[PDB]
Parts: sequence; structure tokens; C-alpha cells
Amino acid sequence: GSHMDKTFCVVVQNRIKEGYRRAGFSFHLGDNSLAAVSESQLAQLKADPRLVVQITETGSQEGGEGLSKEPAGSDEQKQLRADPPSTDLNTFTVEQLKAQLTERGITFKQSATKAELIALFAPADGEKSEA
Repeated sequence: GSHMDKTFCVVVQNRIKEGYRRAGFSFHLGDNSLAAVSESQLAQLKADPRLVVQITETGSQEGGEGLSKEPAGSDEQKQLRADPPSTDLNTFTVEQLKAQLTERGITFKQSATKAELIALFAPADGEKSEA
């Protein structure tokens, strides 16, 4: 096979959805195999705290790794950390937007029919925020 090198094919078994995306390969809901690379694969797949990355070396029962912990260790910033709020735009029905836009200084006669004025209200005042 190979020697004097650390090349392995890795696969990410995910059970999220068919739209979680990734680096840019339209990662679907399932397992994707990785080509035999030095180590970038592992770090690239592990760098993303969403999917899983496991190395499978068919021909080496050495190691085992006695490291169970990893997520924890010197906590500095977290704040709850469990489930995304997702409670911001929801509070905006239809009559609020139209009443808030005008009261906010954003008239709407031609545009902002109903689907535009309800979507308009987005928390991104600055340059390019992602809330």
C-alpha cells in the first residue's frame, strides 16, 4: 500500500439535514468519503462543529486514543450554549412592519408591498451582520 506517509480516507456521518452545506460541495444528509490526504481532511472536517469526522485505517489496530474529553477544558465564554433563540423576526407579523417602518423613518409606497416590508426588518445595521 503506502509507507513513510500518513494518508487516509475519512468519512463524515451526519444526521442533520440535506441543506447544512459545507466548504462548498452541497454536502447532503449522509456519509461522504474523503480522499487519502496527510491530515488536512481531519482538521478540515473537525474544524466545523456541526458534522463528524472519523478516520478509518484498514490495516492498523494500534493506538486507540485514551482521550475521551475534549469539548470541556478552561471555560471562558459560552452563555447557555444549547439551542438557537430564533426569536426576532417571528414577533414581526404584518401590521407591525408597516407601522414600524413608517415610525422608523422608511416610507413605502411603491415597494415594500407586504412580503418585502415583512422581510426588510432585519438586524444588520452596520456593515454585514449575520443574526
